[PDB]
Amino acid sequence: MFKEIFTRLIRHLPSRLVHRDPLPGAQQTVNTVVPPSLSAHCLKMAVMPEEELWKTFDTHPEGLNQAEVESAREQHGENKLPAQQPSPWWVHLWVCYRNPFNILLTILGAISYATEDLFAAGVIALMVAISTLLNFIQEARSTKAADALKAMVSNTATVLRVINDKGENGWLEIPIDQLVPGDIIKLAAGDMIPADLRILQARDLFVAQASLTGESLPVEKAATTRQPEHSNPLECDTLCFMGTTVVSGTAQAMVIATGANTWFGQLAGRVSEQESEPNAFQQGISRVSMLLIRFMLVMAPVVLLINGYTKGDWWEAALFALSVAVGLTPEMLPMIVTSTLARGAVKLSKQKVIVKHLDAIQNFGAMDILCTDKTGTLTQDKIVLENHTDISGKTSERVLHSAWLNSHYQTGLKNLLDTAVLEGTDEESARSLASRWQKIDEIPFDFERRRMSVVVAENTEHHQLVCKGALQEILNVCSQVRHNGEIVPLDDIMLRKIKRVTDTLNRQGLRVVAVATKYLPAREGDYQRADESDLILEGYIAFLDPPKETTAPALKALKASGITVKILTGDSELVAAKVCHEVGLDAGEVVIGSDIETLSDDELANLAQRTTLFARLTPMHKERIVTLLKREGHVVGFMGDGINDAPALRAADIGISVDGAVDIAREAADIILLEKSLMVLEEGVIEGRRTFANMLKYIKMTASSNFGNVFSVLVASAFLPFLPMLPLHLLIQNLLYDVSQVAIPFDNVDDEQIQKPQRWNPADLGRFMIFFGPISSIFDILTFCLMWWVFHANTPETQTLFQSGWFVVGLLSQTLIVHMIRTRRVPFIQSCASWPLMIMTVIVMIVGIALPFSPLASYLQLQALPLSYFPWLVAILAGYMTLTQLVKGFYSRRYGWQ
Amino acid sequence: MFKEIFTRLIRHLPSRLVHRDPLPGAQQTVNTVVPPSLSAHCLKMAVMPEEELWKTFDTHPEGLNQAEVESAREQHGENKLPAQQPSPWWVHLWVCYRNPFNILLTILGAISYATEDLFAAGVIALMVAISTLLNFIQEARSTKAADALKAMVSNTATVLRVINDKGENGWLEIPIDQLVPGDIIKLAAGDMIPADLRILQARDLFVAQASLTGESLPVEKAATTRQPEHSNPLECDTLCFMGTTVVSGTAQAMVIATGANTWFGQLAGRVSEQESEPNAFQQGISRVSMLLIRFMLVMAPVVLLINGYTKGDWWEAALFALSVAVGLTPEMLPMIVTSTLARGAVKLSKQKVIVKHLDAIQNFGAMDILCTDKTGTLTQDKIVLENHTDISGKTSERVLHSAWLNSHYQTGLKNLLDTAVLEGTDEESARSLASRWQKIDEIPFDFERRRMSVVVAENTEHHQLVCKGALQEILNVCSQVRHNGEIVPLDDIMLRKIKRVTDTLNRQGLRVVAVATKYLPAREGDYQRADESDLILEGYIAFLDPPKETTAPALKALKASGITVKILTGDSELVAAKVCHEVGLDAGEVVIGSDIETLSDDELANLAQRTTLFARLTPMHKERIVTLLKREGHVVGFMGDGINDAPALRAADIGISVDGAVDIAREAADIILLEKSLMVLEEGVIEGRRTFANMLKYIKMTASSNFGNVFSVLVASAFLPFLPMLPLHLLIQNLLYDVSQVAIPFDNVDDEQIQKPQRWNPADLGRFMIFFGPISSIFDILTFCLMWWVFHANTPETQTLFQSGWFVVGLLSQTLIVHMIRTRRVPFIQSCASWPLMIMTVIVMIVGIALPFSPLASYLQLQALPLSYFPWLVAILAGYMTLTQLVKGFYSRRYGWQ
Ligand SMILES: Nc1ncnc2c1ncn2[C@@H]1O[C@H](COP(=O)(O)OP(=O)(O)OP(=O)(O)O)[C@@H](O)[C@H]1O
Ligand SMILES: Nc1ncnc2c1ncn2[C@@H]1O[C@H](COP(=O)(O)OP(=O)(O)OP(=O)(O)O)[C@@H](O)[C@H]1O
Ligand SMILES: [Mg+2]
Ligand SMILES: [Mg+2]
Ligand SMILES: [Mg+2]
Ligand SMILES: [Mg+2]
Ligand SMILES: [Mg+2]
Ligand SMILES: [Mg+2]
Ligand SMILES: [Mg+2]
Ligand SMILES: [Mg+2]
Repeated sequence: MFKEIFTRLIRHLPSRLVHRDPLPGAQQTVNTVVPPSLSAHCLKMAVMPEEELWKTFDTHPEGLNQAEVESAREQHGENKLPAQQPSPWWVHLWVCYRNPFNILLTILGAISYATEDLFAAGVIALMVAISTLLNFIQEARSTKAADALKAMVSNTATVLRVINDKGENGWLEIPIDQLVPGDIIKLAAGDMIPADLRILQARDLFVAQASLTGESLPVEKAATTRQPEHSNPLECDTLCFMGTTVVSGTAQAMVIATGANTWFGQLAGRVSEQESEPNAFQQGISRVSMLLIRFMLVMAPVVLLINGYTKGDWWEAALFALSVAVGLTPEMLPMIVTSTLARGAVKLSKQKVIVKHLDAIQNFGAMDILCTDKTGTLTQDKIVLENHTDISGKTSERVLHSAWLNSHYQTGLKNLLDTAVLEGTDEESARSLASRWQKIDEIPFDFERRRMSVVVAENTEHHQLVCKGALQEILNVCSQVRHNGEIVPLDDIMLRKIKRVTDTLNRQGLRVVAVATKYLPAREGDYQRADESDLILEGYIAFLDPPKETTAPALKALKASGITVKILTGDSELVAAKVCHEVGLDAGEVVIGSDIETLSDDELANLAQRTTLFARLTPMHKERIVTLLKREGHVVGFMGDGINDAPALRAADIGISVDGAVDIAREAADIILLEKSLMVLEEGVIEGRRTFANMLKYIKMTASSNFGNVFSVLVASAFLPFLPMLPLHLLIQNLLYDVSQVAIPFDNVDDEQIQKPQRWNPADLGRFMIFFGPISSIFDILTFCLMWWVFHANTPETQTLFQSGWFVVGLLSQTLIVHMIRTRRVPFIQSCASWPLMIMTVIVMIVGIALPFSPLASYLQLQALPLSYFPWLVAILAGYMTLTQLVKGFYSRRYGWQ
Repeated sequence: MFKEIFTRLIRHLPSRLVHRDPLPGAQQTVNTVVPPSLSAHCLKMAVMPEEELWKTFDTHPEGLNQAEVESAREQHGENKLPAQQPSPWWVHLWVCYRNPFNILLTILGAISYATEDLFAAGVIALMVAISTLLNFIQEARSTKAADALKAMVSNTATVLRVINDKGENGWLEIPIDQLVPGDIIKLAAGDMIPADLRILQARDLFVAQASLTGESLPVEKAATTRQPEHSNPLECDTLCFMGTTVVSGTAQAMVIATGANTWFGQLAGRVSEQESEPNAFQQGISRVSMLLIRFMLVMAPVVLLINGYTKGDWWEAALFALSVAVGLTPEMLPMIVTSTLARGAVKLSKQKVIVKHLDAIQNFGAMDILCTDKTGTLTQDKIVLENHTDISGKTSERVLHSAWLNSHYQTGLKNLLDTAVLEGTDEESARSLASRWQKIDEIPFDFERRRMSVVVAENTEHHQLVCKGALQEILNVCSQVRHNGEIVPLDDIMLRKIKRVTDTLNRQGLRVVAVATKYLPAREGDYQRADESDLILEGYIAFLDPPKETTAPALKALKASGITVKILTGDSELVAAKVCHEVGLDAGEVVIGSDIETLSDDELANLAQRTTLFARLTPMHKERIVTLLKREGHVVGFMGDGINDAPALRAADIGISVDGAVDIAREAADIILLEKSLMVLEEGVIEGRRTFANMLKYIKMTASSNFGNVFSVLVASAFLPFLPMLPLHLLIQNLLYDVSQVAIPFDNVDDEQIQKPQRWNPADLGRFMIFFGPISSIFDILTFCLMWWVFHANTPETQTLFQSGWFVVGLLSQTLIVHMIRTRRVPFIQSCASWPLMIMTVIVMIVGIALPFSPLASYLQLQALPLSYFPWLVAILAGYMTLTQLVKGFYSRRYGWQ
């Protein structure tokens, strides 16, 4: 325990490949007051006139040429966090070369084989150099390939710039990282704010400043200040901050700060600390490395003492001990992780399952609860039927026109209703209505009201207040009904008639949306929420969106694989239960969102496991239920692409999203699907499990044989009067084994280890490496005895034959046990291996067997081999390969292979 | 030269692999003289009592043991046409060995090389044997693989038999070719009759005998005859014949005749005559062979005369002539065709595009018009909404039960409406209705009436006549309307109201189905079509089946590839036009099927090219329009799976069907999709186009080089005083080239030759072989000159050096030209080749190079080679390989590569 050196002998993968990005835009709204310097700077930056910003920076409303932009970027920096910047390649090569084991091995080789055998020191240096070069090349290629997927789904911003020749403007799109202070961008509806901005012109813009303050309701933004005093940096009504979204309207602005110099960085303390959080993966890797280093430190010094006490060459004994123990170095773990996860990431990218950071694969194949939504996931989102009826039940042709205006003079996100309404009316009426009315104002949508209104006028006499929304949210405010072509007061029986007729319209999959209007005199101020009072109800619009064809087979496959699907919707409870019944899902009993509001954590944690359907949920309920569903040991995934599902994605253990959605919903995600569906997800889960199934095998088959070799050396070398194998032979054996192992990430996995949500136990290695280690030791000692007695050996004068024989038999045994302990079934007749692995094994086997009979054998302190040794070698190899097949039965009976 | 009959040097592929099965069940009802013996036997069969058929055969109503069935099958035969039986493998080996070219070559080798060297004759025999053995193995393996896909979609039949051999009945399903005479089978609705039957018990069975008589109406089938006199073999009312389906009811019969001893065999004359029909493929395969044989007889005798006049060994000259000319043999075509089509068929089988006979691939990648049907191809075929309303527009709750009774007492094919109605009622009401009523009779469905009726009684006092069908086909009969709870007479305005309300229900995608009942007193006879008079209308049912999600991308992909899609529906003309608009397909103007009935052939031919939609079509219109769309030369495909689209699938140039359909629809089809969709078809069309490209390449890149070698020999053998290459070397060259070419049907085809509905022209082989042939003769004569002058040769005592050099350079030039005349782009940087082809090329190259420097070289009359010809070999090879790249430009600009 403790041993601060043990934390320095373990290298770490970069924090961009294994850790979730710490900056979603908001993260945690800490109570850090921060020095008043930044607040004063922001307040100063929010008061200068338009002309001052012209000269403070080099901004020009015609674009920035390709020369000034580079100079300004180099002067200031880049729009990236400090932790997201890759390291230089030469530093990467250097850090992979100063490993303590490698440096000690080189120093000890220089000490021992110098005064008489300088060539041995040279070849030792060559071997360590080639090993570290192989590791560096593999890791560098994998980490370069893994960063191409991160930039393929990056957010974009619309800058003006210059594109073609000169002053051509262009309004081209660039990634948010290629941003420079003093640059002008344009904001539209549903768009993340890249960095701190300064609005120049406005068109009734609204932003959701809830990620920083918690006001929930959107806050209006304008170019020239309208409030008398700001007194705060977050309410200046003139700037913008990253992490927020644009809810309504369009505007233009110019950036004033980028990188870590903005808000949410040093102001929120995101860079300061907040990094001492290992996310499971970083704990398992550390535990595995600690186990390996503990076993190495246990094994090495006993062998050192034995070889230093039997003979008198202490330096040689220490070097031999280090050479034997080098096979269990923790330095191999980064290669094992990166070179295997990168290939899985590329294969997933081939199936439109783009993965942002490599760690997501571990949680993507180990989950057992999927929390999705209704629209898009189950339904087509394209409606094929709609009836713009009236209050009595007749086609009106007035409700449709009163709903066209509300869906043509609004700048919010378009729905599945607005497109249908725009495509429903004929061209002539649309043109006439467009020519007859002019937009005046707009009240944007916000939750807890569920209602959107727009104010339109025809002439300079009066104004209209057309309105839509859910049926209950207009029926709760309206006061009159236009019945039989005349305005009549709304009494109580008419309220009990609509709630029956429209409830009958439900239970069939039809959604109901009401429409209300109001005549209002000529005003000059700005409207607000409270203006929507005492309107006249006109009618409703009932429409149907059918279920997607590829829904039932996806659910059957997900149930077969062990994943349980739960629906967290925010629609009505009568609908979303018929939809769940048309696709075969067992809705059972539903739970509304009002009951959850008065339940304790213990009650909810046990209620939420037998529901399968929650209706009428606010986002807070979603975020609470997602958190509570992870109670016992489960892994919970949330799939959603709305504008308000920012905390839910981070709260769950995975953040599955969809490409082509709101920017904030993609900035907080982990896996970005390229096509919203459920069959793609199902086919990607299988590959996610399969890729991670190779890593465990690649670790186990490498650790077990090395431990067996170390144990054999410890047991046998005591009686032997000389070193069984010279260290150079061990080094070249390890190098050849590492070369042969490269083809493992391209293996075949049986269809029995993946049809279950798999859980990773790092302590299984310490048992699998003890049960499968001495099996090689028995045959190694048998080969020692056979070469000693049959072939007239154990002569201090002549010993190269013994070392050559053990080298050959050891390489054969090490390389040929891979094909037998990779499966639970009988090999080569039920579960074979992939062709590249066989090809690499054969090539390495030929190279190893042909090395002693080569001109270079004498240079490497090795000699030839008699032709009578081959049958005994084959017999020993076949016996060792056969024995493990019979032994394998007892291991799984104890705790389980996987 | 003609002499088509004299040309018996053309072996033919079996008729079961390239020709459509001549027995679709009815074929053509030609007026052939009926054999009196067969008619007498048929009339005699259907008069015996129940007990006589017990002893006429060995049938027992408990099954047939696994011994009696085998003996009876061996005594009578098998339920298969004589043309669909495989040949013994030893006969296959023999027919591949008696090839006239091979026999003449062997005889001439025996004549020439026997009095001075028997070893030469021995090795000649060995070479020809190994060649014919390779061809036999390839063809046999491919034709064995190809017949596994033909029995995977074979029609089944429910026989009783014994499963445990101790007595358990079983009712197991077997293919219709394992049927033994004297066996009992059970018939259900929608089941083609396997063979001639004998009905034992009946449950109001109906069979559509419209494939042998043309009545077009179902004919009732009984168990004990009720008609007084038969007087005809096709109206006995007790027997069944193959080719006819079961429309309604269930029954149990016993087979009497199987195989070619049935009706439709010697009666319809299917086996006798009507065999001389080449289906395009059999014409191109003949013309290509004719061209090859014409060139061979043009080239051989001139070379024979030259080598017999220059030298004096006439036998050697003739043997050399045949050895040079053996490359252009027509015997290699069957291997080229089968071994390349079988792999494509297997790959299609891997994508659920199962192909019945191998010729369908040629017409599956060359079609430019696709004719399909609305339901199932565009809609999901399951309804998500339905309204069992009343005449005035209210939920009647009475029209539903009057529909449940009809949908619960029918025996015909189930529809999308019946499943919903059976699922659209609560369990209690269903149980009450089932326990209250009883079934009496049933009038089946038939076209030209478009309705179904069932007679149901509750107490023995009266009955009911609940009827279903189209709105116009029921409103044309009914006389009263149950309105406001009282039966009111129907008048004219009530007819102009329904046809407006229900036409407003259309234009939205809703289908309308009416319901009518009638109160009828107690009867004892059988009802007919005319009893449906003066019914009381109750209401209609409007439902909606939504479009399938994967429809628009499929249509976009099909339009990209050039496959124009046309709709031939049999539904209303108001619906099926909104459905086409929802999926994005253009409709324009709609053509009703009544207008087509009064149009000539030319007007219909020039009209059906710009319609894209046909509404309200009877099957005769479907067949006529399908026939008349092949006017210009286009290829027309029909997709359909109904009970009446039997002649349409055969009239079209390709019978695309769907697995799981009616048996008659599958028995008259070429491709059986395993999943109804428009994306599986699209992904299979590309593979179909791609396999034919590989076939064309494999044909083209073989004959041109051989013609080049023949021309080179003809040019250069005059002045040369001895044979440039001994015949054994040429034979081994051809053998090694064939071994290298084995891997061609695994190649990569560029995505430029398959983006158009390609079509085949056999005359292009007589041009590509003349343009690219002599391009190898210049380098061949240059190599001759270089070896003669630079290497001090053409001494009539030492000549093996010349033969060795030319053999090596010729093998190199033949094998290395493949990789550049296989694409139009620049090779190895824009379009590479598949790895197996490269591996085979490398292996063959190594074997060819190492052969002269081998101990066996002296046995084959071939010596070593000095280490100075290698640079000249490499230089000339590179020059020849790089000249054709520049030459390739002028070829495509003349008539086109493909
Ligand atoms: N632009 C909008 N933003 C938010 N809510 C909207 C908007 N337009 C309509 N609504 C209504 O507000 C409620 C919020 O539904 P929302 O789209 O957030 O649901 P969800 O959680 O994504 O799931 P699903 O829509 O599949 O049931 C619904 O009643 C919806 O009809
Ligand atoms: N069992 C039935 N057999 C045949 N036609 C039926 C049957 N039941 C109802 N019909 C009606 O008879 C007509 C024949 O339609 P059919 O199923 O043959 O069309 P189709 O050519 O396959 O094309 P579509 O996709 O429009 O259905 C339709 O009006 C259909 O509603
Ligand atoms: Mg406003
Ligand atoms: Mg949503
Ligand atoms: Mg965006
Ligand atoms: Mg070992
Ligand atoms: Mg009847
Ligand atoms: Mg049909
Ligand atoms: Mg069948
Ligand atoms: Mg040649």
